[PDB]
Amino acid sequence: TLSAEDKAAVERSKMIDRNLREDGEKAAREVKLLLLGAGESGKNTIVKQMKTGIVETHFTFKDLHFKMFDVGAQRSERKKWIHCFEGVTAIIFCVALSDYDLVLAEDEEMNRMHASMKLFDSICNNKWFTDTSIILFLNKKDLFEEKIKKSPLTICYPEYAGSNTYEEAAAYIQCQFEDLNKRKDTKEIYTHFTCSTDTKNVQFVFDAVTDVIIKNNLKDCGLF
Amino acid sequence: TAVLAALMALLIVATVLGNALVMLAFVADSSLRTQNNFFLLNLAISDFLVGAFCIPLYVPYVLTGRWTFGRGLCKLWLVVDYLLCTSSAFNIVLISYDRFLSVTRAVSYRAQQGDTRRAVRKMLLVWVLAFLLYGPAILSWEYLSGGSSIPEGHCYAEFFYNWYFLITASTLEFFTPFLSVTFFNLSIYLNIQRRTRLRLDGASFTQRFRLSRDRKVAKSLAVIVSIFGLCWAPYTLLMIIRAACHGHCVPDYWYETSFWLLWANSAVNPVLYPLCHHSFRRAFTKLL
Amino acid sequence: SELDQLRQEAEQLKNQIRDARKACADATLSQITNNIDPVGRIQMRTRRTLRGHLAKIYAMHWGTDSRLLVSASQDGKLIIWDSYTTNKVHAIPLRSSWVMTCAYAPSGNYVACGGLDNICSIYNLKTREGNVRVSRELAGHTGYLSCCRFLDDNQIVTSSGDTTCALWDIETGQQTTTFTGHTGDVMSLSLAPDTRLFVSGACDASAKLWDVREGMCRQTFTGHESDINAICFFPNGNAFATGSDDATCRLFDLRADQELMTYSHDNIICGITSVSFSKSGRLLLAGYDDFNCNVWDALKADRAGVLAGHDNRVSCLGVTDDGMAVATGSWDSFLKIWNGSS
Amino acid sequence: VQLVESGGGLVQPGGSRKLSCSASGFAFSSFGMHWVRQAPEKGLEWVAYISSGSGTIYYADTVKGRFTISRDDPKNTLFLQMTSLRSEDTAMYYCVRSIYYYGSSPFDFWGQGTTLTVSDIVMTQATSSVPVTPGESVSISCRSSKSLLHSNGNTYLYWFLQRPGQSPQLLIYRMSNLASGVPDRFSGSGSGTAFTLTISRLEAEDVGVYYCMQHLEYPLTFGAGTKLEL
Amino acid sequence: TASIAQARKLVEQLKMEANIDRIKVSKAAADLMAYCEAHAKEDPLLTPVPASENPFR
Ligand SMILES: CC(C)CCC[C@@H](C)[C@H]1CC[C@H]2[C@@H]3CC=C4C[C@@H](O)CC[C@]4(C)[C@H]3CC[C@]12C
Ligand SMILES: CC(C)CCC[C@@H](C)[C@H]1CC[C@H]2[C@@H]3CC=C4C[C@@H](O)CC[C@]4(C)[C@H]3CC[C@]12C
Ligand SMILES: CC(C)CCC[C@@H](C)[C@H]1CC[C@H]2[C@@H]3CC=C4C[C@@H](O)CC[C@]4(C)[C@H]3CC[C@]12C
Ligand SMILES: CC(C)CCC[C@@H](C)[C@H]1CC[C@H]2[C@@H]3CC=C4C[C@@H](O)CC[C@]4(C)[C@H]3CC[C@]12C
Ligand SMILES: CC(C)CCC[C@@H](C)[C@H]1CC[C@H]2[C@@H]3CC=C4C[C@@H](O)CC[C@]4(C)[C@H]3CC[C@]12C
Ligand SMILES: NCCc1c[nH]cn1
Repeated sequence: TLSAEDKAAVERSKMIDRNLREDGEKAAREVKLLLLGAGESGKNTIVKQMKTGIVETHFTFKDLHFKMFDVGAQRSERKKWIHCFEGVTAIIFCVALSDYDLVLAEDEEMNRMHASMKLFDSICNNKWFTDTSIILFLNKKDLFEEKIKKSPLTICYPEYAGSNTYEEAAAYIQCQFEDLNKRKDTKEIYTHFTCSTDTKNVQFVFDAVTDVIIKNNLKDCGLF
Repeated sequence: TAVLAALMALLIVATVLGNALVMLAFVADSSLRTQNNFFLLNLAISDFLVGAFCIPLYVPYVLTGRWTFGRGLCKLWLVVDYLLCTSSAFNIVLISYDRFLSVTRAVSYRAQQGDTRRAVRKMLLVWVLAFLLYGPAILSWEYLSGGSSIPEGHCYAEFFYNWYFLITASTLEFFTPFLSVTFFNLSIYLNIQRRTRLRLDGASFTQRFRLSRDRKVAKSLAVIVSIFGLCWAPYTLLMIIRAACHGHCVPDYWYETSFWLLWANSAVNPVLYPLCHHSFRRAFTKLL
Repeated sequence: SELDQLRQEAEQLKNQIRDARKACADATLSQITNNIDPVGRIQMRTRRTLRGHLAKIYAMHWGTDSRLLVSASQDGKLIIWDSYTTNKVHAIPLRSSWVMTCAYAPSGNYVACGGLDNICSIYNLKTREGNVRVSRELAGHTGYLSCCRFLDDNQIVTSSGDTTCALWDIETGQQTTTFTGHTGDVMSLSLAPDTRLFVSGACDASAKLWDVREGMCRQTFTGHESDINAICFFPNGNAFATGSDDATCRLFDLRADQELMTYSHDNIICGITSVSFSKSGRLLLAGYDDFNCNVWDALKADRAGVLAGHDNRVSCLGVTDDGMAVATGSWDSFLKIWNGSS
Repeated sequence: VQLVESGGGLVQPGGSRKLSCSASGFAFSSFGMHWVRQAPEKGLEWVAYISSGSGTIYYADTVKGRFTISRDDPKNTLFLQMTSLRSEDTAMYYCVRSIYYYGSSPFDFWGQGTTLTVSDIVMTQATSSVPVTPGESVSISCRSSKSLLHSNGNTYLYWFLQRPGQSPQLLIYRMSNLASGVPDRFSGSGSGTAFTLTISRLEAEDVGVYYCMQHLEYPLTFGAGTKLEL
Repeated sequence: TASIAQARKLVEQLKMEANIDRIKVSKAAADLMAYCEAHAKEDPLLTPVPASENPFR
């Protein structure tokens, strides 16, 4: 019942549908990572190791393509566009361990570590990331070790009964971030200690992403 | 006597509406378009036709003891009954194989998920291969072996007492599928346990929850292998055993008991695969 | 001293405006339209389902021929649909997949889109090469692009999350006029039928009326309790409706300079994403977070009907210029075309 | 946009020849392609069609089974493999691009053509020639055996102009729309089976042969052509 | 002196908005009601057209 040109137009639509599926299949093999964190928290240094608006980074590790998105330039309201990132494979959060005793420049009375905790708590407990795992990077571990000898953790945590060793101090901070998670059953937090000279950070992301993908696959296949 | 009629009617009620909800919830929700969701639909359709066509038509054969629907209609029933049961076993392998690729080829599994063209190709291959296993053999046995040894009033396959054909056909119908399902559901368990071991070493409530979830999957995988084996092995073994002794060594009432086990599997399947699926339960509550 | 005195004068001016609006609030629109008969029950069926987007649809816009429409999704694809046949006319791959808005030029020769990349990209649909190409990228906003609307083939107005709206000269790529005054992210804008004025709704829960040529704010409309997400002019240009996160729609009048009617229900507790009017303006269609589109009686504030055909947020909707059909876009990646039957 | 044909020349009867059409300056894979030939001192005759993506192929009855049309999208080349060539095949073969979507303009660009020499809706243009003077309005009539108005509202009638020494150019597509780059003085009017092309304020460039083509169904057929002379 | 500069602009803007002519709400309500009544018949969504006249059958 279609005319000669109508059949050609229908055939053109089929060609478009074929190309949309190929683009969807190609985009389905990409791992989308949302990169978050405060200023001077090693967020830019992580991108170097991983090799005006949103900044996108592309890298490949062991036949796996990663798309990392930086939204630090967006000074607008977060809640108006944070749902656009619903469905990312994982969220990479960067926290500077050396900023445990430092004070935020803008407020001049708020500790930097507490500022990261508020940012981590809001993102982790956000309604759009209920089932989204978080990869936690604790940067500046070498500088944190030096600051521990001079300044104890009591400045950041008044109610800290632990020792002043590097291992105990670093482990206490890791537990504090993981205690901020309220969706313990639906999401998991992967914590890593990074430095400027570290080269295993990309391996940690690959291992953490593979675990998240497998858990999602088991959920999709009915096992989970 | 009336007790048997009630049980057979109850099996029809459970199988028909049980597998109808899966088909209804498939249409109702537009997000159930993954390859795994189509495979669960294929298993539901195969079992739905068992409770709607095969079981209702076989009731007179039990209550009366003789087939009164004619020889011509008997061949239709035999082809359909063997096709549906075989397709049910092949869908279980297809589902288990799909779950095998979710843990081994995890990256490609997520990418290829949602491609309906891939799903439809695999679904059609299941039905076509199910038909070729018993379809031609049932129809062409009488016309190539000479006469028919089936007495009037009885409706069963021409190879009912054959010994060489039953073991050959059952190997491709139950023996190979059972080992494939056992292997697939064992590799999944090994990967999950191995992956959790590295996670604990690399890294509270989250760790305890993950271990508990793995144990829940371990029981889920064991039931899938056990139920498939429990329903199918007795009848498959009895067919080979009874063929050698021509029914002398096997009690008559044992054959009927094992005959209905396979049809019982078509009612358990809605409970196992679709109900335990995360997405199908959400689509179930939307309808009810 | 000087700062304290000035901010006191602003409070006096605000009271002066509030008293002026109260002086002319002799009657209510509800009282005026009490006598007229209701529209009855509005039943619309899904005539078409547009499939092919593989992610959340964030925006749609009808062309002026009431047959072609453009939709934007965060799969990085702009698709132009033939709504009569469901044929895909074009598929434009976006450089940035984080699109939040799309616009169809009234001439039909151009489409525009943009999102978190802070860029409004203009695409040429009528090229001798037979493909859609980027003709202009409008840079200058320091926040995400929330809405864009063509005035003609050379002018477009954009609203951004940097609290400002801009008027652009497409040929030169420069914003001729900047509209400042919102204290929050501007989420939407609507053009008046004569394209001499436009209203914008921001996250400061206020709607401002802007003069395109003069470039200043003429009037400010308040009354919402949360961020305004959607805005639409009345077909005669003398009123507009807004939709906010407070589960309410309000009808503001330009000449009376105040709210005339509120469209809310006790069952509705979700935010509003999109608003539009029917051709005569008697119906107000609003998209909601609860996966539904509610058709309101504009004059009597009665819920005339419900369009329930999506399994996720209704992110956008639009009514054709001839008024024949309404399209709804959703986060479930589908577009649906609705109209009633006799 | 360019379309260059090659491979034509004098061939023996019953022989084989391969015609090539190289495309540059446009998205070749997005356009369907036609071969149209024109016998010396005769009108246009459609030969073959291959769609975008090579999924659909049509041939005229006079060449079906002997001609093969193919395309090379990466090389942007259109091919016409000819076999068992007869004296009836002596013509200039034109490479024509045509894209099909809502509001598109098929047959908008033609190639220069290559000459080969060998050793159904009826479209009627009864008026073979029309004496004209510059600045005066001229009307050209076309008729069809079947109604070109489809049930979707389109009337699939096309108007072409072939100036002396030049390839045909599209003037009016779907009986009313004006092709890109064509002066507004040309206007197409029609109804059912009778169509008129009106040329207000005729100029020197408008002198040429005018062809009406139907695109209602395959095979596409041309009218005899009406020549305008001063 | 950023706050004092912003204060002058905000006060000046409020002066422009306070000097506009406002019509009665009843007058504005009547105009909206009149426009809806006049264009009611040419609204397909309000009054659905016969299936023969519906492009989206
Ligand atoms: C819904 C539940 C109850 C279904 C249970 C299915 C089984 C357990 C029931 C349903 C049909 C029943 C069979 C009906 C007919 C016969 C043939 C008779 O000569 C021996 C008993 C026997 C073999 C019954 C055994 C039990 C039976 C197979
Ligand atoms: C004896 C047989 C022929 C009776 C009919 C059974 C088969 C043919 C019927 C019964 C249930 C039907 C299915 C019900 C639901 C769907 C989902 C829909 O999205 C595609 C069609 C599909 C998959 C139908 C295909 C045909 C179907 C499988
Ligand atoms: C791929 C699968 C679905 C194809 C299934 C085809 C089936 C349904 C068709 C194809 C061949 C048909 C059979 C052809 C011959 C006979 C013998 C006759 O005395 C009874 C009908 C009967 C038994 C037909 C039953 C239905 C039948 C088996
Ligand atoms: C008794 C005999 C005839 C039963 C035959 C069953 C076969 C023919 C029927 C039953 C289930 C049906 C399938 C159910 C679902 C789908 C998915 C749909 O997107 C394409 C058709 C397809 C693939 C159907 C193909 C035909 C099908 C396989
Ligand atoms: C004569 C034939 C029917 C006997 C063979 C039966 C078994 C071995 C056949 C029948 C159905 C087949 C499956 C059908 C579809 C697929 C999907 C494909 O991507 C992987 C192989 C896989 C999983 C096949 C594995 C082998 C299989 C299970
Ligand atoms: N080959 C399976 C036949 C059967 C057994 N039970 C019911 N039907």
